[PDB]
Amino acid sequence: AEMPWEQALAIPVLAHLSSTEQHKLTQMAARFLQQKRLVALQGLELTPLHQARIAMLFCLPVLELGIEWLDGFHEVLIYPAPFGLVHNQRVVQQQGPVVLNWLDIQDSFDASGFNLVVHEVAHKLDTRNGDRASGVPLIPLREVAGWEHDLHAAMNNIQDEIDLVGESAASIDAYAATDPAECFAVLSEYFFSAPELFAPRFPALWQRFCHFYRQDPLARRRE
Ligand SMILES: [Cl-]
Ligand SMILES: [Cl-]
Ligand SMILES: [Zn+2]
Repeated sequence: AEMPWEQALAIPVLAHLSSTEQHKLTQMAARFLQQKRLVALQGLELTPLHQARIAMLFCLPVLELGIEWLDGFHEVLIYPAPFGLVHNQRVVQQQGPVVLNWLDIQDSFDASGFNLVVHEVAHKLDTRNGDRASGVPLIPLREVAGWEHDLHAAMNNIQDEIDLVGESAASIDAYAATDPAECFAVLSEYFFSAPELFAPRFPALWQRFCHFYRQDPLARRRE
């Protein structure tokens, strides 16, 4: 009968939401499931708990933006397992389904920095204008120059760290230095899953993300 929403919420990435935020996320996730299909492929079977959690992850980055920011897709295709040279090629080609895999979704529940759902949502936010993926989501025109400035500076800063300490030890996943679209998506993963690594390191860009997402995940870890 009922979806197991309360249980669904009990995962690390969602653990610091206020009770208000948890109830609002639950309503949006319920609406998500009304409006979009989660299509499990190749024999994968997703339980109501899994379905509920996946919906809530999709809704997290748009909690204060609204479900209409996810209008760029009708379906989500979920493979059991993973199959990013072709990934980024695909990214910069848009109404297509979001494509995920279950192994990476399960990792997306923890508070590690990695979140494939948030990553893919970020790409949809970047292209919501109908524009090609540029690492810049829908923001006022006067801010674009400054956004791109701060984004590209962060990308070079990530490359500098990779050159100094190596890929394995780098503070932000090295994939962020790939290109601006990937930088936005990877830093969006940190914004929600590991804000403590983002905010101190890129204060100007952090402020821009807070204002764009209308959320402050670091402050939320305070009460
Ligand atoms: Cl269940
Ligand atoms: Cl968090
Ligand atoms: Zn990507």
